[PDB]
Amino acid sequence: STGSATTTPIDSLDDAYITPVQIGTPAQTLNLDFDTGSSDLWVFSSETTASEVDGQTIYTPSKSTTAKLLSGATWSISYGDGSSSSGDVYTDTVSVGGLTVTGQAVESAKKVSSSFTEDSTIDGLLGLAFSTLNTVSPTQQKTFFDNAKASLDSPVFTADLGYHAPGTYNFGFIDTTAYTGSITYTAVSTKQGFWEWTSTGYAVGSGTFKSTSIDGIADTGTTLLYLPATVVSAYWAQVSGAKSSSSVGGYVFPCSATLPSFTFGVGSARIVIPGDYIDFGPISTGSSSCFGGIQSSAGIGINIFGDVALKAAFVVFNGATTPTLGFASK
Ligand SMILES: CC(C)CN(C[C@@H](O)[C@H](Cc1ccccc1)NC(=O)O[C@H]1CO[C@H]2OCC[C@H]21)S(=O)(=O)c1ccc(N)cc1
Ligand code: NA
Repeated sequence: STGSATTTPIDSLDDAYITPVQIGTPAQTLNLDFDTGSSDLWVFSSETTASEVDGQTIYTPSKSTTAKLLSGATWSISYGDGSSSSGDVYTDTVSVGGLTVTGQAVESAKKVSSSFTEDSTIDGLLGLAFSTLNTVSPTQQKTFFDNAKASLDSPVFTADLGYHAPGTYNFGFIDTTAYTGSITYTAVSTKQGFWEWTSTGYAVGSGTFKSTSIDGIADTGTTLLYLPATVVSAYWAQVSGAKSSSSVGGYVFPCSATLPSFTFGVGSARIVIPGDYIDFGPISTGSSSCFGGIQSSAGIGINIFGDVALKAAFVVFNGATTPTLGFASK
């Protein structure tokens, strides 16, 4: 089997991407944030505290003839941005772009934190990291991809995110028209539960390539590119007027500035992020200062190849017995 679904930016700056997901019988369609850096599929629901719902579409398990409460199971998750959610667990039928999994664990939120409430465009998360990170207790549950994998034509999914435009998540096949050149594959460590890999280095603009190992995670759920402070300082030093602002929480730059590209290495191959992918718009409404899309990972504990990096590539998440990651230009 295969599936193919379009993913759409939530706003004009690509602050996140949402993908429609059919849950239950009859289908209830929710727009979920596909997140290769976490492993829970959770949704706003009829069980979510009423004051914490503000415009999201909810899943109502009592209206799904295929839903079954998973006895004794609860979940509770805390994310890198300080947000959180928690609740109980149903199994139900879940379809993405024509690919159907029966008995998928659907984590129904009883509580969500303020950031989730305040974002009316995201109805929940669909985690695509490794199932070892799933938070369901006392019996850990599998991701949508893990449940689907054996049925897929090939045990892979691909992310093809657009810059200020929709893109595509495919399951079970590689669309050879979606990229140029070849796909270069690179080793993955699953020891932290992430699609963790080692980039071979970077270049800024037209500068020469610096060979240096950068360990980080391929994360569709993170908006920006978070890298070591040395790398980030070298990038912003090439942007006239850019500065790190402790009040804003990162590097900012004059909104009209010409941003250089940023290149990262995948083995001997190179992925070039165009400069305008690095522009996240005014720091506050009406400001002449803009927020940068490459920021220091100091304090995170891990480097994150988020959407700023991934949207410059066609990315293969290869779930073979020994997982690997593939990157192609496009
Ligand atoms: C989309 C959000 C709901 C989650 N985010 C991305 C997500 O992939 C993070 C990415 C992530 C990963 C590690 C450290 C920080 C952030 N994963 C994460 O927090 O996973 C949690 C699952 O349980 C815990 O065990 C693993 C980490 C925890 S996020 O971290 O909040 C985030 C979102 C946007 C940006 N620009 C930066 C970070
Ligand atoms: Na394309």
